[PDB]
Amino acid sequence: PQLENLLCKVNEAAPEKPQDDSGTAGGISSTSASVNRYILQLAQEYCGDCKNSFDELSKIIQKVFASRKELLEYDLQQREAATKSSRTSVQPTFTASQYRHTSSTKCYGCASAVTEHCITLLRALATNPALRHILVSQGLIRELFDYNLRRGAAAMREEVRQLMCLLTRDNPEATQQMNDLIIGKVSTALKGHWANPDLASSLQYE
Amino acid sequence: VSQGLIRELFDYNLRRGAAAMREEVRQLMCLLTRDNPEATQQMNDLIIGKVSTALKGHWANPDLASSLQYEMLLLTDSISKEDSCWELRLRCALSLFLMAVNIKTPVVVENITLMCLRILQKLIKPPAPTSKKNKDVPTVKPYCNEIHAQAQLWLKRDPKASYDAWKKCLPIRGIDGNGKAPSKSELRHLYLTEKYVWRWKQFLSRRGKRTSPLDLKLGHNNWLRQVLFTPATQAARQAACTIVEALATIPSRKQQVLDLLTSYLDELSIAGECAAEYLALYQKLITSAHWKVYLAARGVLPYVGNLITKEIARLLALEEATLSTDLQQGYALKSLTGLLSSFVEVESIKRHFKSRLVGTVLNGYLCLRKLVVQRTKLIDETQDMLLEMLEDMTTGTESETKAFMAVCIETAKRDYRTP
Amino acid sequence: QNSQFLLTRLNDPKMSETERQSMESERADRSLFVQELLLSTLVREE
Amino acid sequence: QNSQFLLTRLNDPKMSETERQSMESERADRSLFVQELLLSTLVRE
Amino acid sequence: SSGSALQYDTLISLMEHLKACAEIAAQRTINWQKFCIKDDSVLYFLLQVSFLVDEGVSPVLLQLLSCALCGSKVLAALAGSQEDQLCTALVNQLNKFADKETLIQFLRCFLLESNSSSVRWQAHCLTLHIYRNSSKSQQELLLDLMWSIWPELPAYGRKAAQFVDLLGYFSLKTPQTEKKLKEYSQKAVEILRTQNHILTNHPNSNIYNTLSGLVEFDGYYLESDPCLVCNNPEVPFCY
Amino acid sequence: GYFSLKTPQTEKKLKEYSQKAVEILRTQNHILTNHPNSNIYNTLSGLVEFDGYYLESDPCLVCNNPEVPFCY
Amino acid sequence: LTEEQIAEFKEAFSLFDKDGDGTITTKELGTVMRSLGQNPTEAELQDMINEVDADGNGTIDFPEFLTMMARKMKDTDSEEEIREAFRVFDKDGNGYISAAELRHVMTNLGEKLTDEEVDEMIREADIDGDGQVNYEEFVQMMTA
Ligand SMILES: [Ca+2]
Ligand SMILES: [Ca+2]
Ligand SMILES: [Zn+2]
Repeated sequence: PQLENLLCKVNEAAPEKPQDDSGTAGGISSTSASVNRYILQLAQEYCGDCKNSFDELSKIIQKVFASRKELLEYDLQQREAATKSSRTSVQPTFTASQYRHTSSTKCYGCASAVTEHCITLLRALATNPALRHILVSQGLIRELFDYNLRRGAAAMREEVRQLMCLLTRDNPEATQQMNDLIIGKVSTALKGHWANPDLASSLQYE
Repeated sequence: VSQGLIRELFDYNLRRGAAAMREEVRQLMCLLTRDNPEATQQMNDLIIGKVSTALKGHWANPDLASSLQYEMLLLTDSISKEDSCWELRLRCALSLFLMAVNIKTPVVVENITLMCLRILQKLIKPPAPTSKKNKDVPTVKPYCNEIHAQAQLWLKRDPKASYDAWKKCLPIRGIDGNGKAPSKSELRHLYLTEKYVWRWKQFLSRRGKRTSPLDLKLGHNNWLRQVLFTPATQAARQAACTIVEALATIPSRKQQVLDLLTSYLDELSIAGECAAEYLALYQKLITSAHWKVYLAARGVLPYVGNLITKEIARLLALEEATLSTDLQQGYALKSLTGLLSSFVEVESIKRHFKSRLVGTVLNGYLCLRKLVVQRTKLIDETQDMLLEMLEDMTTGTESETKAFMAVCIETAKRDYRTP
Repeated sequence: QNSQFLLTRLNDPKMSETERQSMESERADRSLFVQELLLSTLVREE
Repeated sequence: QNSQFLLTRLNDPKMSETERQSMESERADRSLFVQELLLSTLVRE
Repeated sequence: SSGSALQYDTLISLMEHLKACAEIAAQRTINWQKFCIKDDSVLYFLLQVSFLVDEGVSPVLLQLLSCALCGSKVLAALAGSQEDQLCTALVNQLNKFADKETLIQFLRCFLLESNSSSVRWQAHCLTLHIYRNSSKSQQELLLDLMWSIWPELPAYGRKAAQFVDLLGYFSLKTPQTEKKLKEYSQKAVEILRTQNHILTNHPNSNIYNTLSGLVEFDGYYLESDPCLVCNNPEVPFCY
Repeated sequence: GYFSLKTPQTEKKLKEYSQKAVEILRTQNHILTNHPNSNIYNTLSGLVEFDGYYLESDPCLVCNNPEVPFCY
Repeated sequence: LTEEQIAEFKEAFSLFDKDGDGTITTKELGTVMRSLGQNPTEAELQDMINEVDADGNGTIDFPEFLTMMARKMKDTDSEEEIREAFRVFDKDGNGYISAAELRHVMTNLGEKLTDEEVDEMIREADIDGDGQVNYEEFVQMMTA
């Protein structure tokens, strides 16, 4: 909730004049002191406190997983020993039965990693002209424009832009669609530039 | 306002300057629209258009935070004031709320749906009275079986549905009186006159010469549940819980919202720990054994028993997977078992449902005892509660007991340890 | 303190007892109207 | 170094001399077209 | 017949012998290749064993498989004609023995579930040479198996990187019919749409987007049931 | 402001005063919107809390030069 | 009445069967009716609670509750009491209900309607147009 709240304040982007608090125990340089207090508060709350708590939780989760694995192995050995006069030739399920290294569902992180893998695979496929036309017919350009253009690491964003450029190579219908999308977005952002200065965030990318 | 100050302030001065200057600009706009249909209507329409275009872009723009943000703080400041134009402001609020709830995107929820829910909550739950010796929130009393207001028509600016017309429709509360007067005959008389006056209006409406009232009936899959499980923010869930608790003022509306919630019960199992606020609301609404018995009559006990059985079966089918540890593993199970224990804590329901709950409690406890690797503290508490409930159900007449023993036989029929 | 600025001092709270009762009744009626509005919003479209 | 990943290594530059001349002529003609386009944009209505 | 896990000393003796074989194969590759062309059961059984070992023994078994399968001309290049003929004979023998189930199994086990990038790269090289030295039918079959594993990718996260590489390469290297080309494209775009919808509707997607905008950070510290992939790193050994 | 709302005044001059106020507001709003480094100041106010506008041509003697405080 | 229904009835009756101070049993039974699937108006509830005062705490038996519901059941129609209605609606000892006593009934209920609304109501009820309503026309409306 604290991060939820500090983020709200930071989004307001208020120019609260520098507050020179009497307490100077922390070594805050003029530039850092002039940084938005909420920004610094967010950085301390998430990178400091949330990261420390998450590291502690991950260590505890790994130790719990190791304990569960040892207990399960002991139970497997005991039931196998108690299953005398009965032998099942397991194959190749030995893996499925005991090893049981997998990403939990709804994991923003590894979900974004899978998205990056999808971008890499699509950049590979788009090279083949027939595959490129098929992907354009699927509707890949609009998906990449709406979702993958603005999210991910900057290298991933540039890879998405290259993928779209590849999809629109020597393809009048494809290039036309991307151009129409860009024109629409740019004209909408020109219909409120004075009203709302969020034009720089998207129009720049387009 | 005639100069065009509202549009200038909206376009330019709402977002630039120090935060104190922004709040002063918002107050200035609220003043300009105070008791001024023209001005208030214009500002409300501007807010509507802006929020609507940002909802048409939410999927392509993740910066919704900064945009709808300042315009919705303006709505909330405008509706916080009390002018004679509250109607149009409430209309804008409801419209934006519905549009954003139709959206599950957190950015959209946490901004639009959250401020809209807060506006609706501050309207439904007015500030505590200052005079009238701080009287309870309960001049017009609603019809027991009907909703005399309309939402689809009111949002469409129809003069047929409005605060004036609606308030005209319902009778004045007036004074019941008859403090020392039994008025036994007068009671039957008023019964007859009320019944056939409502019949007169109902027939006049089916002929089509009068506006059609609405029937107190819900679909069981409405925005209620949409805001109820939002994992996006706890503030939206708390606001929805407050709204539903305040909708529960009237006993018939209490019945209807209780049916809605006991239908949403499945979404508790689906959402896990996100449904804590809904659980608190539901237990608060049924704190009286009166409504516990009502829900038991409707068949809530088999529903919760089946939900507990399904959750325990999911855990059993889940221990065949990795040792993946989940912090909120068993919150739904523990909460469903707590609900069942709360219902059983009423004697009559226990009497009538011991023979029907013994089987499901036995099956659940036996299946929970099988858990070794996935056994969580919450699972242990659930198993202890099931044991206590079973012991509480073992107690009974030899007949009921022998019947419970017959159940035990079927449970064993359904492994050298568990039996 | 802040009393030097005439414009800021302008805001004058004033609210009377019978008008207190009337305003509180208005708040209660508006709350009831919004309750009916949301309940009619939830009504199944059948 | 970066040669482990086959997909990244895929990009193959290849450009021939007569096709160099043709492409350079195409660039020059496109530049001239854009010059005429902007000059016609500046023309007085 | 017995499940659970193998004794540590059994793994020790296994590793002694397999290190001896790895030493033989590395310094002298043709010897190993011809021994396994005399004994195909050796080649298939080494993979099948690499199933039922710990991740400690897996590098050596994969090294043996790569030395037999991809010789050591390429192995050193990564770090005469009769030799490559033996390599092709060995991969053909493996494809004759290895059914699609075991192929699927080790391909997900080492390319996807390895958790050790070094083993994942060994499996990448091994599968790449398997596909290269295979004929058209086995090439199509391998490509189909990996496209069958493709929908299960979201469960492995970053680990999948090497896997995806091969997939993409193979998908553009094998001459393939229009029908299966469309099927592969549909699978890829479907996974992309699913992940995009997941990220868009994720409960704390707004928080992560805003923090990525403002504050520098490496991991997503506020995550329920932390992914055993994103969170668990390949802890490196150190002096 | 006080005087404008304290003196009983004719509708004509009330409209004139309102027009003057809104005209000054429109002029300042257009100046701020089209200001050469308006984007820079807006973004910096968003990110870094800054007391004054350090990048200003011909710093108005009124802004940059404030009353110096007498001290011991 | 099919057993299926008398059964639901006993069922709920029982589930709510509880005792206490005042007349809980009456309240418990009003909640039974609403639980059964029939929601009476607050007025109907008060009337039935009074229409049962045999013993302390409004003692109600299952047969007694069956008798209570058998009177109105689904409250679909009650000519004997539409008649009772005309007797109450038509006041001033007249043979035809008038707008005056109609608005009197409305105020006794607590509803305030403008004479214009009262005129609309009486124009709707009257069929021949004599300016009055016999049981005939009362029925007309209540049945339509
Ligand atoms: Ca009369
Ligand atoms: Ca007549
Ligand atoms: Zn993960």
